[PDB]
Amino acid sequence: PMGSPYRDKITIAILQLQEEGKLHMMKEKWWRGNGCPEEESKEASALG
Amino acid sequence: DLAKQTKIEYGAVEDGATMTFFKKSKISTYDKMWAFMSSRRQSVLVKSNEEGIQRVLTSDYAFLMESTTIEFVTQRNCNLTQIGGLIDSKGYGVGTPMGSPYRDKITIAILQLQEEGKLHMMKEKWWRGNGCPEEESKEASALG
Amino acid sequence: PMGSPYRDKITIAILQLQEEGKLHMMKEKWWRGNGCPEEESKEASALG
Amino acid sequence: LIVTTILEEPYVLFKKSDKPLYGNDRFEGYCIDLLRELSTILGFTYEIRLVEDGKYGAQDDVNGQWNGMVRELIDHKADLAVAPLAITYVREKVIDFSKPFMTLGISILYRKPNGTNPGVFSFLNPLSPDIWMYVLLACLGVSC
Amino acid sequence: LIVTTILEEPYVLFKKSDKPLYGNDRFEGYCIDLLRELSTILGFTYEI
Amino acid sequence: ADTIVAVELDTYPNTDIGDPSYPHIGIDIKSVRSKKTAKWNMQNGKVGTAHIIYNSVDKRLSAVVSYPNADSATVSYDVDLDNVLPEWVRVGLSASTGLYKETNTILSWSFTSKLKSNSTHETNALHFMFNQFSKDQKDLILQGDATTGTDGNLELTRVSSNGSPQGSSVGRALFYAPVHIWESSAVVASFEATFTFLIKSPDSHPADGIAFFISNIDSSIPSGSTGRLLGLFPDAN
Amino acid sequence: ADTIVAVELDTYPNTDIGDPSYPHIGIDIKSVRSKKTAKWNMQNGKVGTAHIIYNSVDKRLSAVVSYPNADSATVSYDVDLDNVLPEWVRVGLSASTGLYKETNTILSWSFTSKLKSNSTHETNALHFMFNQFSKDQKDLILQGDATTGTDGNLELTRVSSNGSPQGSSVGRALFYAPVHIWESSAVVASFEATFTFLIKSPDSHPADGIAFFISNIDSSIPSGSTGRLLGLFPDAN
Ligand SMILES: *[C@@H]1O[C@H](CO)[C@@H](O[C@@H]2O[C@H](CO)[C@@H](O[C@@H]3O[C@H](CO[C@H]4O[C@H](CO)[C@@H](O)[C@H](O)[C@@H]4O[C@@H]4O[C@H](CO)[C@@H](O)[C@H](O)[C@H]4NC(C)=O)[C@@H](O)[C@H](O[C@H]4O[C@H](CO)[C@@H](O)[C@H](O)[C@@H]4O[C@@H]4O[C@H](CO)[C@@H](O)[C@H](O)[C@H]4NC(C)=O)[C@@H]3O)[C@H](O)[C@H]2NC(C)=O)[C@H](O)[C@H]1NC(C)=O
Ligand SMILES: *[C@@H]1O[C@H](CO)[C@@H](O[C@@H]2O[C@H](CO)[C@@H](O[C@@H]3O[C@H](CO[C@H]4O[C@H](CO)[C@@H](O)[C@H](O)[C@@H]4O[C@@H]4O[C@H](CO)[C@@H](O[C@@H]5O[C@H](CO)[C@H](O)[C@H](O)[C@H]5O)[C@H](O)[C@H]4NC(C)=O)[C@@H](O)[C@H](O[C@H]4O[C@H](CO)[C@@H](O)[C@H](O)[C@@H]4O)[C@@H]3O)[C@H](O)[C@H]2NC(C)=O)[C@H](O)[C@H]1NC(C)=O
Ligand SMILES: CCCCCCCC/C=C/CCCCCCCC(=O)O[C@@H](COC(=O)CCCCCCCCCCCCCCC)COP(=O)([O-])OCC[N+](C)(C)C
Ligand SMILES: CCCCCCCC/C=C/CCCCCCCC(=O)O[C@@H](COC(=O)CCCCCCCCCCCCCCC)COP(=O)([O-])OCC[N+](C)(C)C
Ligand SMILES: CC(C)CCC[C@@H](C)[C@H]1CC[C@H]2[C@@H]3CC=C4C[C@@H](O)CC[C@]4(C)[C@H]3CC[C@]12C
Ligand SMILES: N[C@@H](CCC(=O)O)C(=O)O
Ligand SMILES: [Ca+2]
Ligand SMILES: [Ca+2]
Ligand SMILES: [Zn+2]
Ligand SMILES: [Zn+2]
Repeated sequence: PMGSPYRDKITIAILQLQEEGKLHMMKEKWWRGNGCPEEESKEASALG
Repeated sequence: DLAKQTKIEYGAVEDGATMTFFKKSKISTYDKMWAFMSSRRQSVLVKSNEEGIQRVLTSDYAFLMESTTIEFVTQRNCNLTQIGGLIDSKGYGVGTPMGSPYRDKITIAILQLQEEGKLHMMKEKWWRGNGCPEEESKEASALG
Repeated sequence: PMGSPYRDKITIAILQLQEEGKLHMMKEKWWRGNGCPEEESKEASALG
Repeated sequence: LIVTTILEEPYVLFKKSDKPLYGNDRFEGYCIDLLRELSTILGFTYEIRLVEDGKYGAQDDVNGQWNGMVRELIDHKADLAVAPLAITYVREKVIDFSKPFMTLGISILYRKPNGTNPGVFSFLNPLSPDIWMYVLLACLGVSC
Repeated sequence: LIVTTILEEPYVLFKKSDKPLYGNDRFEGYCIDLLRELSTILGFTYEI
Repeated sequence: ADTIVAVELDTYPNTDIGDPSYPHIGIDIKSVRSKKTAKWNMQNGKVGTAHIIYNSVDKRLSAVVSYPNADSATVSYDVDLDNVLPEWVRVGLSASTGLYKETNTILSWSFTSKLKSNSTHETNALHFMFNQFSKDQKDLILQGDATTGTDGNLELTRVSSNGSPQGSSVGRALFYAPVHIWESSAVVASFEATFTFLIKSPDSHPADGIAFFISNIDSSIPSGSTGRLLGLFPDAN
Repeated sequence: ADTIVAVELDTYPNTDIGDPSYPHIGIDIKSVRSKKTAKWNMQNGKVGTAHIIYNSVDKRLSAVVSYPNADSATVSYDVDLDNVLPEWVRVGLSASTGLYKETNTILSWSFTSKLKSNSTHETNALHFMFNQFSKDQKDLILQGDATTGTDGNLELTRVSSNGSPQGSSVGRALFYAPVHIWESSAVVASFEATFTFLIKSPDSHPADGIAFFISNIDSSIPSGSTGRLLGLFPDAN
């Protein structure tokens, strides 16, 4: 809210998590899903 | 990769936030770099970023630094590049003293400059890409 | 030594570390060195 | 106000002019042109001053004190820190940052390896230079 | 809790630096990192 | 940067930055771009006998370097240390190596100043005669990667892999006590030295040179001085 | 308590702590209770000439003081400097007063040690000759309330109250650099001194004596020394 005693406590706390890397660990925990098998997965090409 | 070869010297800038990240890190790869860099602490830790540029141009040195200054170097020197991805994410804050009335008024005035593109029109001006061979664009390689 | 009050304290303690995986984390911290570039690194073969 | 800063290309750098540059005239770059626009919005008067010790800011962890622009802010010598002063965990505890005007990332500056071109006698490469003689001595031999 | 150890890489080895170190911090390797973890869980001083 | 004046016994030819085409003696005034140079024979691991005077009644800064059965390297440049070097200074030795190998072993070092209360009013001194550099010599502020002891020697290198002198290493040997100079009580202090050294060949075409500086009372190894900058200068101009 | 060996030129009888009924030159081995004393004449504002040696060819720790047209007080006590005083020292001057005032102006000071690198082979030295104490003499670690400058003088009292030097004042004048002694390369370290003082008559029974010590490398004013403790002792033992 408009002036809170919990902004600066979290502002320091978010900076701790990306220093430890846990904001990157939780990033790779949810956004990483199936690899979405790429366009370079030809494996066969009968010329048509 | 870069933590596991002592063939290439690598350091950072002294009194800076790059080596402060490695000084306080506890993950195995980045502490291994700080286990490397703490030994030859004078040999690899250069004084400013400009000496961090120049000792890559001369020696077999790989300099750890920020992305937004690599964006200005590699658009000027077309033999240097950004090896690897972003290690972490940080930002440039307009620093104010502890408990200031100008913290919030600049917090307004940065967001106002960002929604109307002023913080992008200035970055396009002062980084001035200049033309540079970007890549061979690794693909099929039609014989000239 | 031949009968110690510190065997069983470590016997439980070693089992904690491989459950957490730190015996594997310290394994990959020291035995992993340079990749020793493999025999499948041909890159050129002029026929002689 | 008194705005501390530091030379770092292309953020803050001296302006190229022959005249006896006065006050704020000698400075040009990104971060002062940021502060040229922050001064129009908030309606104040900045007055650029360098950092004295020439560092950014770091904890000397012997006396537990600070250097650089961070020490310039805690002692209230200069009111802003419009600079490439990054946002880290150990700096936010002692001074107050604004929101970022730029997003960073730590990475590696290193030389591009030189891609020596496959010069115009490239098609002789798939056989060794003694085998091309052995074929030539064959068609000079078998024909005889 | 006197710990008798014998120098073999990469298990224990001397920590190289500019300034010479003195005591338990002279040593590094796998078995030093193991004995730190045993001293963290159980809780005991150790003299190499 | 610290204002620093040295007498470089440089061994790497740098026609880039003003070192001549040969291994030389050189005399530096606040710049690695020297003032005078002279040819020096540069024999292998042998003894040393170098010497520096600066008598302000003659205002030359002469020097010689002598092996046995060799010749003197007279590099006397006319410079006045009135205005080019601070009031209270800190003398000492500087050595370096980089991308090559060479030995930087000092075996003895001395000094003698005599500075003018009112010229015949019993001039001061700071004479010392370190022939026997010991293990825990605590009147030296040896910086860099410089060591001492293990013999009567001053080993200004990371050394002792059969002495193979471990390239890209910088060593300094700052003496502890200051010396009044500027002029101010005028500057007739004929400060002598003796700079016995042993530059042994590692069979490597050995080249990065030893120095003898006169720095400010506060110094360090500035921002990388391993190499052609030769242990003390920050900048190559 | 720091280990310290001094030569008290005590200008005040201290009968409670072993100083004799007469003002005296003394000698100290970790004790304000002196080993050996001798009668000193203690003239008014005049000058100076003191001299202290210890040659281990004779192992006598001697000290002499002479005004011009006065005698000499040989107070030589054989003491073994092997074990009574550490390897590395920090020599200097010490002076104090208390409840009686006196001027303790030193106006020149020297020192000359010579310790056996290998007895013939070019022993070490630390010769200096401070005849010209400056206003900003930055090779003195002058402690306490010692002053300097404003003339060629070393004023080891809070002075310039018309030369009535503000009683219960104390000021030490430690030299900046350490000296090798203990034995280790045995103990012929014939340290010399020359200690030209000035003790002005305050018309107030001039009193509390000047010293010349050889202390530990770390030192300060011990626990308050304005008086009988003479500037350098914590206790009266
Ligand atoms: C019995 O009743 C006592 C009541 O007097 C009582 O009090 C006192 O107790 C303290 C211990 O707690 C102890 O004090 C000593 O007194 C010494 C002599 O008195 C001097 O000085 C005192 C100042 O302390 C003055 O108050 C006196 O009047 C007298 O000095 C006069 O001073 C003026 C100055 O303007 C002169 O003009 C006068 O001419 C002079 N009159 C005289 C000399 O008759 C005192 O000196 C002791 O001080 C010592 O340390 C000080 C620190 O540097 C220096 O002053 C100096 O070093 C002193 O050393 C003594 O100095 C004497 C010269 O004054 C010399 O004999 C020697 O150099 C040295 N003495 C010795 C023996 O070595 C100290 O303060 C006394 O016990 C006592 N004071 C007395 C008697 O004055 C007692 O506790 C009661 N009980 C008992 C059991 O006695
Ligand atoms: C992109 O394109 C550039 C093209 O330039 C390429 O980058 C180049 O990489 C080169 C790496 O070699 C670098 O080379 C310069 O070499 C010359 C040649 O002289 C010697 O210089 C050094 C030693 O003095 C060595 O690094 C050189 O390799 C060469 O010496 C040989 O070194 C052998 C190993 O030490 C040695 O074997 C033993 O050595 C000892 C000691 O020397 C004894 O001799 C012993 O008996 C030997 O057994 C060889 O004998 C030795 N041979 C000779 C003839 O000496 C040189 O000019 C330079 O180094 C000198 O100059 C610098 C200038 O400051 C000075 O500081 C040094 O101390 C040294 O005196 C270089 O090393 C090129 O500079 C560099 N180019 C650029 C622009 O950076 C890249 O490879 C390309 N990228 C790709 C392909 O991806
Ligand atoms: C199946 C048919 C067999 C025929 C038998 C006869 C074969 C006899 C051949 C014998 C040897 C010939 C090749 C030499 C070896 C090549 C490797 C090399 O290092 O050379 C190099 C130097 O460039 C040269 O010098 C190449 C030689 C030029 C002559 C080629 C004549 C064509 C063959 C005659 C045919 C005529 C018709 C035949 C009869 C009707 C080439 O490589 P590069 O590209 O320069 O790399 C450097 C580039 N860079 C500097 C930028 C980095
Ligand atoms: C019966 C049996 C026979 C009897 C024995 C007889 C004795 C014969 C024994 C021979 C022994 C072998 C000696 C030669 C070795 C060469 C290999 C080498 O490394 O050098 C180089 C060869 O590159 C060339 O330059 C080749 C010459 C041009 C090619 C054209 C020749 C044929 C043309 C068409 C033929 C028409 C066919 C018509 C058919 C009817 C490669 O290295 P490089 O980097 O390029 O070096 C550059 C050198 N240069 C600077 C000078 C250029
Ligand atoms: C018909 C004639 C003219 C053809 C050319 C000459 C022939 C006979 C000669 C020239 C060089 C010779 C080769 C030289 C080297 C080797 C490697 C050895 O481990 C096996 C034999 C082998 C593989 C030889 C086989 C025969 C060879 C190819
Ligand atoms: N410019 C950074 C330091 C250098 C870096 O972290 O790359 C800062 O001021 O925090
Ligand atoms: Ca050189
Ligand atoms: Ca006394
Ligand atoms: Zn040179
Ligand atoms: Zn006494």
